[PDB]
Amino acid sequence: GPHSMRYFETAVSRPGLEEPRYISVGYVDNKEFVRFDSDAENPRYEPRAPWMEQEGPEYWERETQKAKGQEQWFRVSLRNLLGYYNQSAGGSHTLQQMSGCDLGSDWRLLRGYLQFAYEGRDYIALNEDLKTWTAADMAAQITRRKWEQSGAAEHYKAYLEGECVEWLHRYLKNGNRTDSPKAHVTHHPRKGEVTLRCWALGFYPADITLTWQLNGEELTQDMELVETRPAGDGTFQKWASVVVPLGKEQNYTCRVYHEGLPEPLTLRWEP
Amino acid sequence: IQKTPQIQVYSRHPPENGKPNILNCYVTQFHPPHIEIQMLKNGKKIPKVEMSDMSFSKDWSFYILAHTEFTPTETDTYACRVKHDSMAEPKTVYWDRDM
Amino acid sequence: MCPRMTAVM
Repeated sequence: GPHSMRYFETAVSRPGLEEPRYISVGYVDNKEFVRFDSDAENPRYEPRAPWMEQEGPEYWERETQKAKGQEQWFRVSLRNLLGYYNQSAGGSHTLQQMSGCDLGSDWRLLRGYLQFAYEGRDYIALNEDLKTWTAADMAAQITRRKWEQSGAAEHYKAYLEGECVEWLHRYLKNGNRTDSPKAHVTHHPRKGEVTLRCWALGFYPADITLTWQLNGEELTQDMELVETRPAGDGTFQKWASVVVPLGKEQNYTCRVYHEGLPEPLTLRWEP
Repeated sequence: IQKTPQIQVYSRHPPENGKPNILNCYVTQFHPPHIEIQMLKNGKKIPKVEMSDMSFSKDWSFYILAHTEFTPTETDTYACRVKHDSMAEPKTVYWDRDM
Repeated sequence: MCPRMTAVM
């Protein structure tokens, strides 16, 4: 199947704190495997998955030394951004970054990524061609022009097509699973009415769809749900409910769609 | 700008009176990342509350999972209280066993 | 393998 690696990086300035806090999280296939945090006693990249422990000291020392450069890079960029937007001192500001690569089932590069957000909103991003930049804000054109004259896109294209891909292969090999949902329906009175709640439990990954049908067509209005949420053990949960006349429990059918199933599940309230 | 925390309070395993379980407080879609989260039993702050590390999703918004041990009874009320700059007042979400 | 930024913003 397809694979991916991601690095999510954050720099936070606060009202008085003197210098920003820097956090970098690495993901392989949308699961965390390394983390760096400038708040820690001895700030370093630390393994966050058991399969990462097989890397030796000079791997972690090289990653950590890069995270210290990033920390400075974000500090200077937070300072420049303050002036681009004519923001005064004494506020809280955030800088964010997502970078990484997507691989197909053949382990070849599908797409690279490099995006930035200031104050949680899109600031500048590398286009799919890995050659040109998109920057919407007027304050962001200053950065787009600097990065075009310096040719920064070439540096990131080389990283995304080379190191991002090859180190992901190494991570994939060393770490080379989905959990299918278990579903059930519950019964709750509403005098003269009843709600049926279709549960989905223990599934991984998080993407899932729950539908209800009235002996035929889907129910889009009338459908109460919750956003998919982590159980805390690595799996996820979700439910969807509909209000139903008390004698019509069996004219309603829950469907569960998940990438780990042979086919969608089909289930009703069974007393 | 500031983004308002969405909060879910729920158990890791289907709740059973008298049986140990994990209670989760899931807080998503908020900005800036600074946030206070407290979990409550009958109005009292539950000690030893585990907090996941700062993370954010594709849309740049941050999320945090808080959890703690608990044993549901028929009469105990569990809640999660969240303080964030997007709100003038803290937001309390109460646990509902059937949700 | 984490990235290394070049020019600052």
